[PDB]
Amino acid sequence: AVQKMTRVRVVDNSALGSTPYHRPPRCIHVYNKSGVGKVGDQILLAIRGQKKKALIVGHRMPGSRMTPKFDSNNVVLIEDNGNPVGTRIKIPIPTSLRRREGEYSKVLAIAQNFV
Amino acid sequence: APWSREAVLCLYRALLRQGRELRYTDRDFYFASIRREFRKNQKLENLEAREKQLEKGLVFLHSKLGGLI
Amino acid sequence: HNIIYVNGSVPGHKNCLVKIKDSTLPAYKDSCKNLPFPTYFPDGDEEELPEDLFDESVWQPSEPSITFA
Amino acid sequence: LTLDGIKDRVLYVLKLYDKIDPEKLSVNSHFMKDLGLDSLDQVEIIMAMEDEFGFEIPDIDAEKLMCPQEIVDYIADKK
Amino acid sequence: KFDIDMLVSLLRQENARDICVIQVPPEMRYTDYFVIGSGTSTRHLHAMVHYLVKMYKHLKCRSDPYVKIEGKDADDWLCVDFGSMVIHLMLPETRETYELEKLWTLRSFDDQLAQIAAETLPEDF
Amino acid sequence: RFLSPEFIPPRGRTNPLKFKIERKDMLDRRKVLPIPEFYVGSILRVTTADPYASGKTSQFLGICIKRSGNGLGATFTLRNTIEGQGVEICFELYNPRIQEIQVVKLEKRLDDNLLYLRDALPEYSTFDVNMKPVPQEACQEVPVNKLKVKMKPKPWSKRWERPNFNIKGIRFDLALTEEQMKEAQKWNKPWIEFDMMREYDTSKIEAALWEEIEASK
Amino acid sequence: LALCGTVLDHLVGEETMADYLLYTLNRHGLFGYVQHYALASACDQIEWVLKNVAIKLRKTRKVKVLTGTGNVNVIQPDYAMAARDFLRTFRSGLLGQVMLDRDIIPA
Ligand SMILES: [Mg+2]
Repeated sequence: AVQKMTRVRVVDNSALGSTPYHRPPRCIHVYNKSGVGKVGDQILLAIRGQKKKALIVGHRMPGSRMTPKFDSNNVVLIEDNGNPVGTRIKIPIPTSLRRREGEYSKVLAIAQNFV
Repeated sequence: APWSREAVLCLYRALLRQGRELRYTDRDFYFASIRREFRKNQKLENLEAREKQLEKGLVFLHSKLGGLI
Repeated sequence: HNIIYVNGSVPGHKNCLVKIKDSTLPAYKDSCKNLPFPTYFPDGDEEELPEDLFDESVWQPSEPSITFA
Repeated sequence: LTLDGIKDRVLYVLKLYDKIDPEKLSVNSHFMKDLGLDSLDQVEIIMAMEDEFGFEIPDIDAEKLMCPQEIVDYIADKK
Repeated sequence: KFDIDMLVSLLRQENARDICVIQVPPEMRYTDYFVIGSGTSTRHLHAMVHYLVKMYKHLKCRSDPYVKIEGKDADDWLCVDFGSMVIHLMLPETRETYELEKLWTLRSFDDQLAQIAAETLPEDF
Repeated sequence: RFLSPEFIPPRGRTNPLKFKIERKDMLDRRKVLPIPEFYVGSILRVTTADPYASGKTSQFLGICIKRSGNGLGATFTLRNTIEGQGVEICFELYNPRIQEIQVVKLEKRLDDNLLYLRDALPEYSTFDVNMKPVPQEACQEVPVNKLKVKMKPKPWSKRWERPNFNIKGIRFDLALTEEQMKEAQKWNKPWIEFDMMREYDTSKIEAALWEEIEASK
Repeated sequence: LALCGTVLDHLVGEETMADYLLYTLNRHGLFGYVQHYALASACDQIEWVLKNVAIKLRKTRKVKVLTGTGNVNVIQPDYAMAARDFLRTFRSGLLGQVMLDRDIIPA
């Protein structure tokens, strides 16, 4: 459950998410009518003095049975047009992104591993 | 540098040979793309670097051309 | 055992008496058309009912594992 | 068979190939040195040569041809 | 019916410059087929995406549900996720940047995926 | 005689008939799908069909860290680390889309709950995905793995050193000073283990169930 | 204006201000921050230069880093404290005489 001011991990190969500038990116906004962000929910990110959109692909909060609970809050950086900023994702991504309402096919194309 | 430079030639021959029968994929593009892959990487490499590059190409040959149809 | 399986929660604690009657919602206005109109009489026994009656969507136990084919 | 047919056809298929510039497309045109073609390039020349005539041979001497007349001669004795 | 053969033929008819079809292994659970198609301009991408969607609804799919068109906000990459097939359409420049074909052809030997590395974090001193 | 935990009824005011109805459905599923014997700490491989995909199943391998639930709602959680990312999935035993449950390695651990493995070093949670099952011997007891894991820096998901958790599988000496172990014991509640009204005897209940399960077979 | 001290560095970011200071200081050729702080050949990456100065001042923090397996507190060189001190020496004037408006508005 990502909220405002939560520290999140950029699970991507994009330059902005690299370990330099150790300060973790923090959530500024959750694009939901509730402010709670779950898997598949977009958020606005404070990263390296920039404001960038990100998509939640994993979090530590328990979900419904038969679904993966991760050890970190993961996100992928998204361009304003909606194209992913990074070109590869190596960490496992839950398969539930496929069905839920939204535009997630672009991200799934980038990720080899699904869990 | 490679496991054997003849194996590099053998790998390229098979890839073109396998691509000859592709129908759904754009045969012309596949031939051009393979040329770019071979030229960009293989021109300059070391023993370890070339071995890894050749190994990935070998997987492509034995994996039904990486699922290409 | 005369057990009804009802979706969701019912007011009250376990072992408490409840009142159950056909739904008064407009969508299910006339459902008694295909139900025992006064009531179900075991005395008539036109056809002895199975021990368990199921809804079509319900996946019965002892069925094969659900594969979304 | 048309031995000269192979020469012109080899000359023609090589002429069709666009990457090589037919600055000197003689019957004795070398590939490693005269045309500056690498091991990668010649194989594709084999495919173009093979495609026209129908292959039926391995790379045993296709690599060794190194010139149109040699392959023409090699295509000359295989048919 | 709407099948791989029909889809490629429809793409061919409307002059898709570059077409690649990858049969994803069943072990990978994403989809049966993966298709990538290049297009000259954003106008061309929209037309073919709309054309295929119109044909898909026309071509049976009575039991199968409808498909959303994704990426209309973007000007260079459109992807439609049919049940058994996913088609990603993009302009030339976008294609080389992402290089989707290498990722799905070389499952785990992709060059960019290889460049990425794992880390551990002990104290500085 | 290994009675699966789900069959044991929890104490309360519920009618025993509610359990008979649930058991009949549970046993019917066990006929279609065989649910193997396993304990917390054993490595399991579970095959499940994905609704998102079409007729395409998925396999997950991990160590079982918790068993909970009674009746048809029984669940178990198993953990693993994949490309350096820890993942846990909670599985419903009787979910119809579980194709197979395979006990890759049957073993028991010092504690019946292994949620502290989240705070232990990654090695203790990483398991090879393609590992083949190890042989098991019927004429034996279940092997009790007595490994005591090493914990990472003190900030933990829970205060495992505290007496309530009753953790016996952590190397507390390496991670905690003798004073900290002393300071923890202020939470000890020693009287808990000696008050006889907090103990639920299931020996007779477990006994009667065993023949009933066998009788149906 | 942030470099001049007009803006309270905490609503602009010490790190971002530090990067601009290094960016301007290198362009103007005033490599006087490589002698106050031993930086050898000098650099253009703020993270690298901030690493060295933090070492020179023997400052360390316990910082929560977010990794795949969870959150761990790791002792780290103090980049923020380095940025604050690096700006201070610039403000005192020991890092050289700077005219910011030289480049954009030379007129
Ligand atoms: Mg907590």
